[PDB]
Amino acid sequence: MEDTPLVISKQKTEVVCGVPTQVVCTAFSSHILVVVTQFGKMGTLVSLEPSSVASDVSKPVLTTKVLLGQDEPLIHVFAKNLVAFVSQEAGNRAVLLAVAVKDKSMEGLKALREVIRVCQVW
Amino acid sequence: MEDTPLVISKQKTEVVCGVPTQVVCTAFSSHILVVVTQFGKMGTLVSLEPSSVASDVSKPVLTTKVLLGQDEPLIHVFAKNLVAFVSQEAGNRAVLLAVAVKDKSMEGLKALREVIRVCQVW
Repeated sequence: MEDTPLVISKQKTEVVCGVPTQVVCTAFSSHILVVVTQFGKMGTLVSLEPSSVASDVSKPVLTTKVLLGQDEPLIHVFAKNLVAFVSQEAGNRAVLLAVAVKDKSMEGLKALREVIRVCQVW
Repeated sequence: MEDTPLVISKQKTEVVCGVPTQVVCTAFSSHILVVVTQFGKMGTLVSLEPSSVASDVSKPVLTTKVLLGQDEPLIHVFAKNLVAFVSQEAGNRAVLLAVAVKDKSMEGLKALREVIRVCQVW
């Protein structure tokens, strides 16, 4: 059992755009799981995965797929802008995002990235 | 607002059939998220929810969908056996299971269920 890897998680609750929001980040070997929940809802699940290999002069293209919940164009844009930096800083691991945020704005998204940053596990 | 949880989560690490296993259970308004991880992997993502044709078996038969990972028959039977009781007890909430178990066994399955019990959030 020597060298079993630890599954690492960190959470914070913060008021974001006036609304109480809990963020949890959990690091697996292939994925970072990012959970952003308002009003106790699990929300929509979005898979974000690199679809090209990184180089010295390029970041991987990220493809998004809604796995559960409301599949709307805005959620793909929102997920990508929310957690692209997580994938890129975590060795180009994929991200599994559970996001329950009713009122999406660039304001809330930038505030949420800061909370994610506080909950870094990569 | 304090830095305190909005949703309840319980976790436990246990050696199961010789393999250190991390279990985390989190309760959402309409879902229970259960993570069962060995060897640092996120594993297969499986949604489980009470069938709509499923009437008066006091436990509905469950509909299972692999959302991420290998979609093959055995992981569906494993998921049902592992967490049917979660859904039944949780107010028939849906279950989203992330499961990475290297060697499935009757012994292992039963022991895993006891760890999930220790993480009861419903």
